[PDB]
Amino acid sequence: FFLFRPRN
Amino acid sequence: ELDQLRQEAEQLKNQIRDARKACADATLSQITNNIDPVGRIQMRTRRTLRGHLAKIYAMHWGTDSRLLVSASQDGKLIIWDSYTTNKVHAIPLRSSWVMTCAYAPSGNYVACGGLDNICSIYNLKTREGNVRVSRELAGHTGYLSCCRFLDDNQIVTSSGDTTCALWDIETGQQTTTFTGHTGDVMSLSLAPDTRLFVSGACDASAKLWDVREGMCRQTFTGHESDINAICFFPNGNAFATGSDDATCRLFDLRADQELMTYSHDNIICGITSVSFSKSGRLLLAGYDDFNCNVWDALKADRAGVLAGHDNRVSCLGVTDDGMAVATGSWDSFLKIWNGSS
Amino acid sequence: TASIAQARKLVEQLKMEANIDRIKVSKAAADLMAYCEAHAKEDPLLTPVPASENPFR
Amino acid sequence: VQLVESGGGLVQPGGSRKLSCSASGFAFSSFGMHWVRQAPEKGLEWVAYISSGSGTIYYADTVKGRFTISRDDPKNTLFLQMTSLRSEDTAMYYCVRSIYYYGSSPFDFWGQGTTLTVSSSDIVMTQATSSVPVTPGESVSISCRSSKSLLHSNGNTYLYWFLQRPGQSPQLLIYRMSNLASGVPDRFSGSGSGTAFTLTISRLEAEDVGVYYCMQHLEYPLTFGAGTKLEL
Amino acid sequence: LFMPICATYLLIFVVGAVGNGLTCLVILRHKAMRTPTNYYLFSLAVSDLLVLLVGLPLELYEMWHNYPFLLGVGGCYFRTLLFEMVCLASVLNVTALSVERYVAVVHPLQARSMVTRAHVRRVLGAVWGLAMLCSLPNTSLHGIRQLHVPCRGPVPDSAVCMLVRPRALYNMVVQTTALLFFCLPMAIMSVLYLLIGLRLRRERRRQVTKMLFVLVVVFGICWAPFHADRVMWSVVDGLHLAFQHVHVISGIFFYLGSAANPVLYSLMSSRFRETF
Amino acid sequence: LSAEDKAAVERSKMIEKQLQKDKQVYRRTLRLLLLGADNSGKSTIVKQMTSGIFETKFQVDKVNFHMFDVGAQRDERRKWIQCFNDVTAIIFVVDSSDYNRLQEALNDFKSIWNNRWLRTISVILFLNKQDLLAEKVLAGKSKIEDYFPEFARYTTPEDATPEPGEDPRVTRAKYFIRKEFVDISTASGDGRHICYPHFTCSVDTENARRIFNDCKDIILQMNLREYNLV
Repeated sequence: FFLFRPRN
Repeated sequence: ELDQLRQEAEQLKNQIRDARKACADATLSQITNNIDPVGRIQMRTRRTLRGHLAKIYAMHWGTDSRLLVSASQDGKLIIWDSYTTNKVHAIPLRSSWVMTCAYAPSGNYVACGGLDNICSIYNLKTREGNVRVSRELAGHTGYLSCCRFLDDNQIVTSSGDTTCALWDIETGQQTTTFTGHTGDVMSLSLAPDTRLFVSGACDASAKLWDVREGMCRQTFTGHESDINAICFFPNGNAFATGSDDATCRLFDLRADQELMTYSHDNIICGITSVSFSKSGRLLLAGYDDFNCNVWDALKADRAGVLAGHDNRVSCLGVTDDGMAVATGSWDSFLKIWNGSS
Repeated sequence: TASIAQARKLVEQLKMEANIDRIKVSKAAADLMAYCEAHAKEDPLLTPVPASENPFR
Repeated sequence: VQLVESGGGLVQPGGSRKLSCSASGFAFSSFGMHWVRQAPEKGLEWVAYISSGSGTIYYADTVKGRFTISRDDPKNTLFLQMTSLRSEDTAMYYCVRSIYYYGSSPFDFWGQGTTLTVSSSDIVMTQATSSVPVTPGESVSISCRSSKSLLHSNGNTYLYWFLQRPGQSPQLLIYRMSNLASGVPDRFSGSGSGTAFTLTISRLEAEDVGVYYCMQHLEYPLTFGAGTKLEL
Repeated sequence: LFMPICATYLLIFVVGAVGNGLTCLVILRHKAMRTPTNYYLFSLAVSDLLVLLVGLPLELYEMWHNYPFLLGVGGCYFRTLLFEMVCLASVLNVTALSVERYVAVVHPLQARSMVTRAHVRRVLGAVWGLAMLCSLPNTSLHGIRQLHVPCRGPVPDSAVCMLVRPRALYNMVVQTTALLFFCLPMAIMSVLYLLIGLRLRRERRRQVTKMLFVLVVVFGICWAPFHADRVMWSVVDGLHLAFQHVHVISGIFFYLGSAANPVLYSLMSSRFRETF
Repeated sequence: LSAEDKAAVERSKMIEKQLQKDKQVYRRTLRLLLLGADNSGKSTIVKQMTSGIFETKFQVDKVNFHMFDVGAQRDERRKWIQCFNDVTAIIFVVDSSDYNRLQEALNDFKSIWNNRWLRTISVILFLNKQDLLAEKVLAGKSKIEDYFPEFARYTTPEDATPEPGEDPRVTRAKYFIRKEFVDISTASGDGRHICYPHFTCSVDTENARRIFNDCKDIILQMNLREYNLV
């Protein structure tokens, strides 16, 4: 369980 | 008896061939094999002239080696100061489909013509300031293909009417009519002495004409298709030709036959324009490929290429000072090329 | 008819061309080569002039 | 070809006046126009310039702001409106035609003039002498010395020669040294080093009597010489 | 976790790079392919190629190294700005093409107005300037962050690029960009392509009428997951497994679109088929 | 730049302004080349709308048309036809009053169609003088099958809806002429050119509208290809 981050 | 006349014509033609063969003791490639090669000519676009609205058909240099006249099917003759790229004049023409333009050797007049069948002579040095039609010259059951000034008062013209004509500009009348062709005459070249001029035609023959006597002195017949371009060698003893068949040919007046042929199998497109360098060592031709090619006039080897056009080269004029080569194309641009170093 | 006059004109012009005083292609080529070599020094396209004499640069 | 100026007359100091010139017989639109004044019994002096399409306007430093130059191409009329006249502005105002392109002859036509009566870095042009006595048939020479070398990097030497006969507008003889416009080519000629210049008349005639003015055309403040009057 | 995602991404990368390179190379090399109508295609190819190059490689790196951002804070801002700019630029390239292709409804104004390169340069400048200008507001919110105090802190000791400002402002920006650069472009495209199909329907080509809505559908499929990712992150906490799936699938679809744009717009056209 | 060079550049810039101002007009105008034998009513069409070339101008719905008729030029067309490689359409007019003339017209249409330089120019084909064709085929004194024997077997295609009030005989004859030209149209060219056959007569006032619609379609196809839609 690790968080990806939005494609800003 | 017409039959005997045509048989006599056949015998005369065979006599011509026999004499030309007897004069062919050697060939130009054999004689010139020992001469140092030209090397790779790397001419670079020094100026691009971007004024015209449509295809550029013809351009000609003023004797000053600085001013150009350029014709486009929009119906515009733009006179360009090649050194600065400034537009000296924009001449609106009463006929849009203009195929040829000429610059008077004195610089006072420019001629143009095309499918209007009229050679329009424009006065560039009026007191009123604007360029005006000095005269319109009109007799031809055909489009005007090439016009060249002998002087301010005499202009030779060629037309699809199978004839060339020497016009007296002051009176507007044909002084002499040259009638020996059978197809459309497509290009004229005046000899340096202006006593003779050579006309190529769609009949695959180039004929030499005496301007004063009005008679065809010789006929040259080496090509296989229309002779789209013709240019006198600088000494007046030879002239180059270019045809729809992708072959240029160098003819000598004294030898009365082909001396050299310039063709390469990578070329399958017709010559649109031909002109020599000042020394005559380089023959430059436009091709429809779309690039131009520089040929060693004596070694026949392709010495270089001028690539910078997006459509077919239509005109190609080497400056009288030999310092630059102008090249017009249907892409509406003129490129002025000069040596590398 | 026009055909016979046209043929007579053709043969007359052919005779005019036949009698011209031709020279050997050897001498013609020699003359062209001599002119080419004599004026080679003054051909800005064959032998590029320096950038200072070049008017366009 | 005519340039006919209108206006002039007498003006009280500090007033305003509106000179106009009507152009006929030439493509007025394509020509740049100049105003050149001549104070009584003094030399020519440049006033104002308006290029074709009115794209560029220049004034003499002695005129900036005070006078405004405008043109109405469709009416073939040039204008010069003066906002605050001074005694120094009394002069005959000539409308001068100019056209600029390779081989053009600027300052080739001068109107007859309009007499108006009022109740540095500039290139100084010096003419050797105010007067030179001569008789017909003699070769003559007039010389001018500029304060700056007029030989541009382009190779042109922007020096002009004008002849003003009594009661006539100036006539352009040589527009760049050795280029002859209204010439009698067997008679008039000119040459110079780029800082010293000379005009040669090979065989003087009665028609040559008048004041010969040098002009430079390298920098916009256009400066005429004081003029050399040939007398016979 | 990683290897299947890497495989799919690199397949998409090779395919899209081949397509975009081919379209640009054809536009440049052949004399008949530099018409001003082709500059829209070149701009689209460049935009999609930069979307692939800027996103796809660095994304995979993050698929294996979250902690630490490699490119540094200046690189953080530069990457966010460039990526967002190229995405918006691709959207606006497609929309400008749809508007320009509406000339099939007003037939002669294409020749009267487009043939001059001045118009193509003006509209491409509008596209890319708008892309940069509207990219700036979203990118200003991202800045490398790390704040742990070592009470019993974990091993990593590194920092990552993420939202420095409050999540609500990011949500405002994400939803406003989603509206103005997916919903509005979608409406424009749908309406204009309906009209194109309609005026091509007046008779007395079919493939064109089909392909136009193929384009609209591809645009939807490919950009809906992208704004879906951004909105989903902005609106959310234990649910993030769903986001874990959403991000990967949306990446697949978005980069598939970035690779497919060349095939749809330039390569399958009659002109390009005749010059390969 | 010296004082004179600046003014020369100003003149060049004004000339460029004129060249752009008339470039707009040039690119807004549609160029047409009008061809046809002397038997064909080019003159009648132009009257209903530089001896070498006649530039007729006409306007429909505020779109300018230039129509060039090449007159006193020799029949070896091969050369000057290069110039018109960049025209919106070729308007080809053929006299439909059948005689041996019509086969020559078909050969001329072939030569125009298959020309290397016209490889991309559509042909608007006016099968003119329909009134005379109707009168001739109704009188029957001379019948098309005398010159084109294939007409003995030709039967009216069902898909070609006939005009109201026209006899089936006239319809069949005119459709056969139309097909004989269209066959030359379709035998070559991979869609880069399309023929637009139109029947017309001297009294017809609609011809300008027909040319407008045909140029509409031609420009539409050019756009579709240029913008990569097709």
